Amino acid sequence: ITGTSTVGVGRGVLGDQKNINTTYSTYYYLQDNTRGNGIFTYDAKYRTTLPGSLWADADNQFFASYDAPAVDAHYYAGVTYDYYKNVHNRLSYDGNNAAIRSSVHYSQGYNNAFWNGSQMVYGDGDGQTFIPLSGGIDVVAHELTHAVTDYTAGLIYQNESGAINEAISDIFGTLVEFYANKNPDWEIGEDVYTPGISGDSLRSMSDPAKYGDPDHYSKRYTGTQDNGGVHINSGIINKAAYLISQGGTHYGVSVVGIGRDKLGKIFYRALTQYLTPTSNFSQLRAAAVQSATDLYGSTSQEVASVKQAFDAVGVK
Amino acid sequence: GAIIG
Ligand SMILES: [Ca+2]
Repeated sequence: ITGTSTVGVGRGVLGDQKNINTTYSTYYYLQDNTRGNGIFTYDAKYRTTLPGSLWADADNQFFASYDAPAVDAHYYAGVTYDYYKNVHNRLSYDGNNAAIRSSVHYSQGYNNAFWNGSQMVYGDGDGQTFIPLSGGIDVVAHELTHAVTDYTAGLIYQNESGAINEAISDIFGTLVEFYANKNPDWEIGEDVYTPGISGDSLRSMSDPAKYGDPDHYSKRYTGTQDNGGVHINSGIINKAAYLISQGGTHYGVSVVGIGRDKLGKIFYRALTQYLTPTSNFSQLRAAAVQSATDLYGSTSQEVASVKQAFDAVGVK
Repeated sequence: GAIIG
């Protein structure tokens, strides 16, 4: 909407106070004009019609329980925008400052969140498996990364290309969590998953097998559930990314770690310059090797570590 | 469905 840029204040899902960029015209709307062509957050009102209503508030204060998922969806979209712009020189998900739209309160007790090809959508969770999913910065950044993928590699959401698609989202969701630097880790969704159970998460990149996901190509899932295992076989790529960054020995193969920033540069270049809609795991290895070659040189430690990490997870 | 299946 047309109005003047304002700064509201509220509390997120985890009870933390934060400022949010709003727009004033009669009401204060969750419309952040400071980033690209705007970040817009909507109320789906427990229905499944999308996007719903642009979030309107009478006083620019967002401390109600009902407001909390909207505060975090709006704020963490801003953090994710900042990461892509400041770290990768990418202006929004399309590289041309496309408006970022998110809807919260999707459906009733909905235990998921997703990018739908047009916008982000967050359930509130059922209070047992999840609390409102926008409370997790890694969740927000994971799903916005699907938009980046849509505009770049376009990895088809099935089988190995779909597992790469998922892993790319887990990788950048985690790198955004480190960028924001609040309780960062190599786990996925820990801030919103199972409020009654401490220390768990949806997936682990450092040890995918902790939740039964494969950490080696020889343990890959070949069935048809989950679009051919896109959230299962992502563990093989997540483990390789973790090893590239942090190093370690895995199934007797040693990997020299090169750190998170170089991991992000290598995978961002692979995603935007080399991967295609049908890339498989072997092609991802080749794309990552070539990306590290471009950035650091064919004789670099970085290239050698990429090779070691894919060797360690059984991907040639 | 996307953060999980
Ligand atoms: Ca938990």
